[PDB]
Amino acid sequence: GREGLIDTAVKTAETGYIQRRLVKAMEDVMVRYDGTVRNAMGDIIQFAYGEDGLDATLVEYQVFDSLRLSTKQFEKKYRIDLMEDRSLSLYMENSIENDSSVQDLLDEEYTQLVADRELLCKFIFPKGDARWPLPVNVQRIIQNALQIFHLEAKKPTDLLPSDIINGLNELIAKLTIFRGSDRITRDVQNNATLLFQILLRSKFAV
Amino acid sequence: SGKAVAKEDRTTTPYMTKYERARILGTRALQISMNAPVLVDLEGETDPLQIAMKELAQKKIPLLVRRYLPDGSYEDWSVAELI
Amino acid sequence: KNVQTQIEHTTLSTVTSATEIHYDPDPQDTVIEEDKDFVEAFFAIPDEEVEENLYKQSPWLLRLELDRAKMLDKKLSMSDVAGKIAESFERDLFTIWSEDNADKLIIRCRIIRDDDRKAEDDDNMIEEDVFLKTIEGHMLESISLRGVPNITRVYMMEHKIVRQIEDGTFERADEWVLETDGINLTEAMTVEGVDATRTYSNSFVEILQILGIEATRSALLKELRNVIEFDGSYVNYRHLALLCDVMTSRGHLMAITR
Amino acid sequence: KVIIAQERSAANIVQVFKKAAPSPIAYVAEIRSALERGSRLISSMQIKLMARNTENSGQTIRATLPYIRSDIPIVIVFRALGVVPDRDILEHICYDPNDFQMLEMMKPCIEEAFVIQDKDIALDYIGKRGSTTGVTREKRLRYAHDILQKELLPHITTMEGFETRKAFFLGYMIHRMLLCALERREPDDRDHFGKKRLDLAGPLLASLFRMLFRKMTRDVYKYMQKCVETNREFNLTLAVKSNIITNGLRYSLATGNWGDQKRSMVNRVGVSQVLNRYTFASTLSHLRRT
Amino acid sequence: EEKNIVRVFRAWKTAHQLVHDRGYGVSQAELDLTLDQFKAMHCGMGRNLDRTTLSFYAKPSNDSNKGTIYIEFAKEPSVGIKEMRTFVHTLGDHNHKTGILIYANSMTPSAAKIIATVTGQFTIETFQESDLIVNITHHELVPKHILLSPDEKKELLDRYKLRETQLPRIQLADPVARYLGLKRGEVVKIVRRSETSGRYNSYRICA
Repeated sequence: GREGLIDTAVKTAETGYIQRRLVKAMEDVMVRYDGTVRNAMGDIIQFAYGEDGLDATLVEYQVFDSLRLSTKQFEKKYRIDLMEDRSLSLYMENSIENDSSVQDLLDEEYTQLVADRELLCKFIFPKGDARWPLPVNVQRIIQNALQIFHLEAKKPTDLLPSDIINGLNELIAKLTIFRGSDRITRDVQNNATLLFQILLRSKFAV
Repeated sequence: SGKAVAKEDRTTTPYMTKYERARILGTRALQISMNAPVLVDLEGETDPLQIAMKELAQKKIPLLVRRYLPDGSYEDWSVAELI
Repeated sequence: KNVQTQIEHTTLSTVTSATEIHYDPDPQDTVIEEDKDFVEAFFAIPDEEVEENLYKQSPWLLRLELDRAKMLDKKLSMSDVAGKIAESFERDLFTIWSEDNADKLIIRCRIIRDDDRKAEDDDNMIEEDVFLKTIEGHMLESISLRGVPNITRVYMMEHKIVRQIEDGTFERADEWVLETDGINLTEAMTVEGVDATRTYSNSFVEILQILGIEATRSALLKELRNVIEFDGSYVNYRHLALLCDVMTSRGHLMAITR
Repeated sequence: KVIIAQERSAANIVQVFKKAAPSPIAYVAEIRSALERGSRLISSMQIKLMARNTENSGQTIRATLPYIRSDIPIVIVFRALGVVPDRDILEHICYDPNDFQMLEMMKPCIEEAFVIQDKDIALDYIGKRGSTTGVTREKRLRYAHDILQKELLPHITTMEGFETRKAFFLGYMIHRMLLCALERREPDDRDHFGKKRLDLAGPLLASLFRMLFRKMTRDVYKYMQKCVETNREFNLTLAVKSNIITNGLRYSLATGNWGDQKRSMVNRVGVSQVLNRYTFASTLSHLRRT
Repeated sequence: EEKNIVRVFRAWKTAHQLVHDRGYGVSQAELDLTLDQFKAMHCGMGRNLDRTTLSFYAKPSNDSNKGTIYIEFAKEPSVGIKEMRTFVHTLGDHNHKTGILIYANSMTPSAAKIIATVTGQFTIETFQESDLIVNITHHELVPKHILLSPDEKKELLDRYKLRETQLPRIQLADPVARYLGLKRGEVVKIVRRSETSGRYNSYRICA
């Protein structure tokens, strides 16, 4: 007993000593109005706000459904075709078209070209894990959301495949954190949110 | 060595920062507390700050914010501009 | 195990008992003290040069008991053990070992010269000795075998590594891994294993000298996680991230002392 | 006020106590024993061993012999008691058979005395107090003898004709050492306690009293000089200062000092704490602290 | 036994590989050379006796900028004024921007200064053997750095309005500096396999 009774006598002081160390070397840093963290002298230490660009305090570990999935079942979740399929037409309600003229058939394979360039990379970057902390719980904004409006399977979607795809493109390009353009300065931004992005094409793909 | 920046080509974020809100409300507080021209129908308050907050909500409060860049240049923002 | 025992100090660790000094006049002197002797006689009988450009010189016989306690755990023959000695001392020593059929496995190491030029800077009068003990220091410290100078004993533990499949799924490829016990690397990937694309260490000091500077940042991040996570620990990738960039943001590794 | 115990050393050991490995030495033999006769206790010992620098030389052992000055190989001291001839010296350390291993280590030890080589030089290599003095031999010899009768193992006996007794102890000391480098036992444990002693209100009020009387005999001694000169008459209670320890204990017991308000600055804090009469229970737990 | 021979085959996975990377031109044939395919092009008595003319050249694709680099071994151990200043005329004869000379082990101070002195715009780099004979570039922990034209250099100092000093430095003695052959002042963009969220780009200069 008298061991964890002195090992508690230490953590009472030492712990404090080590604390001041860090502070006395990090007071220097802070986030400049440019969207970058810099030294006293201006010597810059990060080009984001923490590589992410976001405030730690507003974040919720999240999950990538689209990762630990078998290619075989991947296709059974996102991919769509006219090959002995056309099962969605049972949901297109109200209003099918039907199929109208090209365009649609084409949007459907273009969405997956990018939802697919995301399945391969990652990985090629992330080991195997899936749970990672992103800003804004998306898995929740949809529930509750199916509380606010409800509507069950019985009610098919008054939407349109040509909308949800525009929906994003217009509201991912609203998620800017590095301003602005200022061409090429739009690059630091395109991939300073690239991770958060593959989420929005995985939980809102057609 | 300043440089000043174009009220037309502003870079920084259109939204008002965690810290700024805190500084503005701090600033008008002192102002009004110092008998000053209050810019919104007095709701019937007493607290030189709880009043300033009545102002902020209606974005009817003076004061602007000069945001110094690393360069040495700056930007000026209007409380009514900000978000 | 090919590698397990292919990257260890090794050197003269099998002897540890040891070094004996016997004075034997004629090149055909012995005694014992055991058996042997016979083997020595057989080596001389083959008179394939006994005389040699020189003759019979080497009144400083020295013996070596190689423990079969480390002869099994590390694939070592007796013709190798004393097969690389004379690859760093010219011909100043003549080794004569025996087959594995022996019960003690011993190896001799004589010294010949005279009539040598002798000299210089520093005389030696009384008495053929010191110069000896000194030689031992180098012998026992050099050095054949995949002994990565400095690299002490190693270990092997199954590390549950996660891999991918052509399927999609991921699997837990329980592969083996060695756990060093001290510096250093560099001559450590030169090995046949090994593996260069993945070898790791605990001395950033060195990782900066032998990988990248960017590399060494990742090293910190990882080495700090392993400090405050096991177990159940308040981690934020952000603040950890920042400490690292501050350390490796001006090139050299800026320490954070009191 | 309540005096409070203390736990320093033990003395009279007989204590391995090693270290490593900055490193400089390798294997010590502290003794710090000293009478003990009823107060005094100033003195130490310690002796080295070394075993580094694979280039220098063969692992050789030395000694210190307080309070001056440097390192002094062992054979040098046996040759300074009454045992100069070799062999006999080893008899005090080890006992053949033997067991050359434990002895061998001597080789390097003896070599240090390959110049001694009798009794003259021995006492000679001892001129280093000090504050610059001597001149030179004869004097040096005298100092050596004094040391052997007060410094060199001050307990045992401080008489004159007893140098054959201190001849074995050293052998005994270094007997222990050898047992550890050869790895034949284990370095004594400083944890005791079992070996440390508590200095109650007795041995404490000893070292003080003594440290105030020896000034008596000094302050008065000076008075005699002034009397014999110009004065005389003889003596009488004319001197014997009254305010010498009377006031010289008040502010030495009252505080944690041991000779105030003299210069004695850093003189270990008391040990003198006020009573602490919060609860009866407490009072008692105070008259039993160290 | 012939261990010190095979051990150099890897000096062509640490060399012809060291190109692009940079931007020079090397044949995808000289990058997929197996253990024996190496002994093939090189005809040595044995068995052993190797050496010969181990060391060739190469051309770039970046068109202008100039000029060209020369890979050249030794293979003479310990070097060495009797192999240095004497192997520069060659470097001035075919005209090259710069080249490499390797060694093992150690190099004398004398033959280190009496060179990079009249070299002028050219350069002597840098490596040796029993050291960087395995491309570190290929390492979980080592992100790929890519060079920055002087034009692109001026970009950063605008978009981020900085000074050539206010950036993340890199010591010369860095195996990745030496590798790409950074000189004091150039600026190297690196794309970090960060998280981060994303693929965060960092930048660094030299010192």
